[PDB]
Amino acid sequence: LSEQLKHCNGILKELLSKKHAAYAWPFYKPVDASALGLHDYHDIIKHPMDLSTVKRKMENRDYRDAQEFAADVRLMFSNCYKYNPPDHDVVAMARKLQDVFEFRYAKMP
Ligand SMILES: CC(=O)Nc1cccc(-c2ccc3c(c2)[C@H](NC(=O)OC(C)C)C[C@H](C)N3C(C)=O)c1
Repeated sequence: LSEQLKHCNGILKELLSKKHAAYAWPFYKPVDASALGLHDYHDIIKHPMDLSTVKRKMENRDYRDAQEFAADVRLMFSNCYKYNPPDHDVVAMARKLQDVFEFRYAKMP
């Protein structure tokens, strides 16, 4: 639906908003494997995702439907939980940001 995609665009705006920045910030941009010294990141995560890539896709009208947008947002969180140890700080942040997402996605018309 154009209405579902519009609902998604709203969710995206909310994910990027400054009020979530204390836990959204690790997800704003792509994981820089070099800069973080993570030599195995790209071996383990075959399909990186981040919110700036989601934003670009949205702006370019690449999502044909809401399901595609959700897939990308969940992919971002799934990569986080797959790559990192379960007691990593970034995992708790992921879960907090995912809750912001999933609540709003469940209310899509
Ligand atoms: C916008 C901006 O400059 N952004 C930025 C800056 C520095 C690091 C990261 C950044 C990016 C991604 C991630 C991490 C950091 C995590 N390491 C870490 O200190 O995280 C918490 C303890 C905070 C590692 C992990 C690979 N990760 C994710 C999301 O799976 C992002």
